[PDB]
Amino acid sequence: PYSSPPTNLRSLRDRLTQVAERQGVVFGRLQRHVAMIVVAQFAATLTDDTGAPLLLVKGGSSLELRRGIPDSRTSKDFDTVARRDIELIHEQLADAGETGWEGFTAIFTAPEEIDVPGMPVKPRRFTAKLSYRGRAFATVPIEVSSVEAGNADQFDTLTSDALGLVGVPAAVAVPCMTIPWQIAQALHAVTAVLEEPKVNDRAHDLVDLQLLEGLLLDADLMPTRSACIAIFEARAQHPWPPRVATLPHWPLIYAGALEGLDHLELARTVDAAAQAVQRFVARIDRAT
Repeated sequence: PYSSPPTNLRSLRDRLTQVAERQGVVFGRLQRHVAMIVVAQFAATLTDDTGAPLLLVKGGSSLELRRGIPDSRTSKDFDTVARRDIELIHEQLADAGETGWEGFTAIFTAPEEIDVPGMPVKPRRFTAKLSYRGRAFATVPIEVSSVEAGNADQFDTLTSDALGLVGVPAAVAVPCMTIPWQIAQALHAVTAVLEEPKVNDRAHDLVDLQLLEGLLLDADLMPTRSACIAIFEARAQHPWPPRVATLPHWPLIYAGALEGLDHLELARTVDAAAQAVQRFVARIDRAT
């Protein structure tokens, strides 16, 4: 370990190089993960007046936090759900980023709407540009969805020690969407029928749903059914329960999403993955 924090960006990167070497990880992916954790720390400072989180992490980023880098799909976006308007969330992130944390600062670009049906308020996408002690470090894509039903009524908190590995002492504890609600969202997304020229490329959700199933406590199955019902009815698109179909290009896209997960007991082919997720859907549907 290191006795002091990195003096400058050059030092931060060298330590990342050493930790990447050590940990058998590609530098760019480790940098990305550390950058995501810095953004998560800013997100975790956004609270309501009772101290409850305004932003909860979901999707690939939460899976990475729950399972660790080796046992999770390589995540791209920092996906979240927000309990306030995007202008407020963005502004508070901007304030936190300017104040900084452990030498890191961030500016946040303009939130842009993503077209998604079934949502009165559509999700927003922007970027955090991070610096370390005044010098550009990395950029992180962020996506923010509006609350649906009870999907932000509770949260789990996941801690990462990744910053410690480069001599930055503070632990980062990150509030995340609970597994029942992440399951509801992923099932809806993976079984959605997309519009016109747009084609569902979401085979990776089949990986995520298997990882979520592995983490789900048997006593949270009834809440999972409730959560699924709530999302499927709120969005009012395809009905519950869905059929887990796979599209012609999904075999290779699915196989791509398995990168770095050999040591896990996952379906190794998209057909097997679809069968596994369909069995999960049936088990959830039985939990009335």
